[PDB]
Amino acid sequence: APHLVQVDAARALWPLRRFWRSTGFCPPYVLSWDQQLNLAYVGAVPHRGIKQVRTHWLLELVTTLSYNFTHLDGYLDLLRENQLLPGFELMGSASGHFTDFEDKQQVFEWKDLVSSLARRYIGRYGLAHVSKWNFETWNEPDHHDFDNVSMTMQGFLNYYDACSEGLRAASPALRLGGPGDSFHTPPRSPLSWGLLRHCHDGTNFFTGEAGVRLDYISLHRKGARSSISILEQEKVVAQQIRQLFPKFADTPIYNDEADPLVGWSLPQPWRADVTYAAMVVKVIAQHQNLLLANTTSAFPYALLSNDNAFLSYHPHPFAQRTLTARFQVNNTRPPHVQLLRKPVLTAMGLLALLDEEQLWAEVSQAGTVLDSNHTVGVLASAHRPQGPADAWRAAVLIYASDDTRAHPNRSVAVTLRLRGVPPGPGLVYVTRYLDNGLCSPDGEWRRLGRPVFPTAEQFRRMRAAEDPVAAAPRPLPAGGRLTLRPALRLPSLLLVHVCARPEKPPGQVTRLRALPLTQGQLVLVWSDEHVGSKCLWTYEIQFSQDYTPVSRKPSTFNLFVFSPDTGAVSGSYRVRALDYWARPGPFSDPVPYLE
Ligand SMILES: *[C@@H]1O[C@H](CO)[C@@H](O[C@@H]2O[C@H](CO)[C@@H](O[C@@H]3O[C@H](CO[C@H]4O[C@H](CO)[C@@H](O)[C@H](O)[C@@H]4O)[C@@H](O)[C@H](O[C@H]4O[C@H](CO)[C@@H](O)[C@H](O)[C@@H]4O)[C@@H]3O)[C@H](O)[C@H]2NC(C)=O)[C@H](O)[C@H]1NC(C)=O
Ligand SMILES: *[C@@H]1O[C@H](CO)[C@@H](O[C@@H]2O[C@H](CO)[C@@H](O)[C@H](O)[C@H]2NC(C)=O)[C@H](O)[C@H]1NC(C)=O
Ligand SMILES: *[C@@H]1O[C@H](CO)[C@@H](O)[C@H](O)[C@H]1NC(C)=O
Ligand SMILES: O=C(O)[C@@H]1NC[C@H](O)[C@@H](O)[C@@H]1O
Repeated sequence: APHLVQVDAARALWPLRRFWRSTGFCPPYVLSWDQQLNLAYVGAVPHRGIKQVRTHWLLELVTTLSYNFTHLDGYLDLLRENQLLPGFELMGSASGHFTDFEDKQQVFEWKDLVSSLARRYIGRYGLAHVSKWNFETWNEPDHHDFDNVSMTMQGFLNYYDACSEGLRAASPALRLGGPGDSFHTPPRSPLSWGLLRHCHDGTNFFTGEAGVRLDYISLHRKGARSSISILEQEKVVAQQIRQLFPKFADTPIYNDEADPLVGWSLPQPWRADVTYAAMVVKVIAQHQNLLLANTTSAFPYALLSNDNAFLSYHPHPFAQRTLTARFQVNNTRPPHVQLLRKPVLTAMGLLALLDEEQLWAEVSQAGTVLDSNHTVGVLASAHRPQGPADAWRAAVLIYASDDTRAHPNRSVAVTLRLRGVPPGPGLVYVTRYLDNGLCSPDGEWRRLGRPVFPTAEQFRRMRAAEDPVAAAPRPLPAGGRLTLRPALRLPSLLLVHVCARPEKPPGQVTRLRALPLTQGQLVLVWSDEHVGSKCLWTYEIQFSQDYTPVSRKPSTFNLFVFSPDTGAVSGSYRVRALDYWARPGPFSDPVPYLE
C-alpha cells in the first residue's frame, strides 16, 4: 500500500528557517591545496547552502608581547573568498605560549589576544561581516581536548570570561556561545554544567559583576546510527536547561556536531552514497517538523551542524564522514589531488532550494498518518516574491531513508498530491532525484573496479554520477494541482520544484575563478549571489581561444571541472545562468587561464 504525500501550497503556515547550513572539521595543513579545493566545493553549494565552517585549533595558526596572524589571515581569507564564515572556536595555545588558565597573568593575556584578533578582522572584513561569526569556546571541554594547556573547572571560567570581555572590548555586537559538549547527567560534564552556572549566577573575572553574557548554548549530540535519537537527546538536555537555568529559557541552542555516528574516520559504506545523503535530510526534517513547527513546547533551536568537512585519506576515499571524496593521484608529474562531490554534498544543495515559509504537508500510509519519525517524510516550502528578479516558488523535498541501513531490493511507491498553487504566469515544475543506482560516484568508482590513481576518463565517468537526474520544465496542469506517482528507492531523495515565471531574466554570475588541477584539467567556480532566483536549470560555460559553449549535462552546483578530450584549457572562460523558461542571464566577466 502506497505512501501518500499531500501538500497545500495555499496554507503557508509559519517561517521556515535554513538552520542547518553549517559544517566542520579538526586538523590533524589548512592552507594546503587539498584544503583549498575542499572549501571551494563547500562554498559551491548553491544559494548560500553552507555558511559556516566550524574549525578546531584556530589559535594554533597564530605564533608568539605580539602575535603573527599570518597563518590565521590565510585560512580566514580563504574562507572569505568562498563566501564562508568560521565557526570561530577560541581554541589553541597560540603556538605554545598559553599553558595555565588559573595563572592570573595568562587570563589577562588571553583577553588582550582575543580583543586583538577580533579588532584585526573587523578591520579586515568589516563589523557587518564579523558580527555574523559564531565565536565559540574550546571544543568539547569535558573531553580533555587541551594538549599541553591546563584547563580546570575554575580555569575554564577564567578562560570564558576573558573570551567574553575580550570580544566585548573589540565590539559589543560580537556573539559568543559554548560549551560545545554533550551535557551528560551530573556528576558528568562538570565543565559544561559549571559554565552555565557561572554565566547564570557566578561573577565575572574582570568586572566582579554577577552574571556573564552567553549568547547561545552549543552542544554535541550524536545519533549512534539512529536519526531520531539525536532529537530525543536534544529535548532531554534542552528541558534540563529550561528548568535549571530559567534565565537561559530563550537562549538559542545549537547542535554543531549532530552526526549519525561518532568517529569521522571510521569507514562506513552508507557514508559513501545516498544513504548518508538521505539520513542527513531525515534529521533536518525530523527537527523542523517535530520541534520547530509550533509543536507547543518550542525550544529555541537555531543551528544544526554536520561535522563532515574533513578530507578523506587512503584506502577509504568514499567511506569516511566527508562532503567530498579525495584522490591523491601520486603517479603524475607532479603528484596532484582531485576531489569528488559525494551524495551528501549534492543534497546540501537540494535542501538549499527551500524557502522562508513552510507549507502544510502530510504523509500517510493507507489512512495512518506518519510523521518524520518514519522511513518516508517531506519538507515543503513557499517563497514570497521579492523583486522583479524572482517570482513564486514551491520546494517539496521528499525523502526515503532507513537511517544507516540501505535496501537495494525494495522500491517504495509514493503518490504526491500537490494542491493550492496560487495562479500566476508560466507555472512549471522540475523533478530532481538521487539514488544509489543512478547518482553514486562511489557506485561508478566500483563499476570501474576501484582504481587507486584514477585516469582523466575514469574521473569524467565518476563525476557524471554527482548531479541528480532531472527532467525538463513541464507546464503545470490547470487548477494549481500536481499528481505524480514516483517509484522511490531506499535510500533516495526527490525534490519537486514549482516555479512561476518572474518578470525579468536572471542576474549576473560573479566571482568567477579558475583553479588548476593538473595538466589539461581545472576547476571552474563562481557565485550566484547576484542571480537573485532559485528557478535555474543550468550554468552555460563558454570557452575562448579565438567563445563557444562547453557542451555539458545540466547542473546548478556552483563548481564545474573542465577535463576536455583535446587537453586544451588555456584561454578565457565566461559563465551565465539559464532558467526554467530558457531565458539567459548576463555573462560573468571573462576570466583568463594560463597553463
Ligand atoms: C599518495 O601520497 C600521499 C602522500 O603524498 C599518501 O597520503 C598518506 O596516506 C596515509 C593513509 O594511509 C596517511 O596516513 C594515515 O594517517 C591517519 C591519520 O592521520 C593523522 O591523524 C591521526 C589521528 O587523528 C594521527 O595519529 C596521525 O599522526 C596523523 O596526524 C592514520 O589514522 C592512519 O593510520 C591508520 O592506518 C594505518 C594503515 O595505513 C595503520 O597502520 C594504523 O594503525 C592506523 O589504523 C595513517 O597513518 C597519511 O597521513 C597521508 N599523508 C599525506 C601527506 O597525505 C598516500 O598514501 C599515497 N597514495 C597511495 C596509494 O599510497
Ligand atoms: C519515534 O518512533 C519510535 C517507534 O519506532 C519510538 O520509540 C518507541 O517509544 C516508546 C515510548 O512510548 C517505547 O515504549 C517503544 O519501545 C519504542 N519503540 C521501539 C520500536 O523502540 C520513539 O519514541 C519515537 N520518537 C519520537 C520523538 O516520536
Ligand atoms: C609570520 O610567519 C610567516 C610564515 O611562517 C612568515 O613568512 C612571516 O615572515 C612572519 N611575519 C612576521 C611579521 O614576522
Ligand atoms: O566524532 C568525531 O569523529 C570527532 N569527535 C571529536 C571532535 O569534537 C569532532 O571534531 C569529531 O567530529
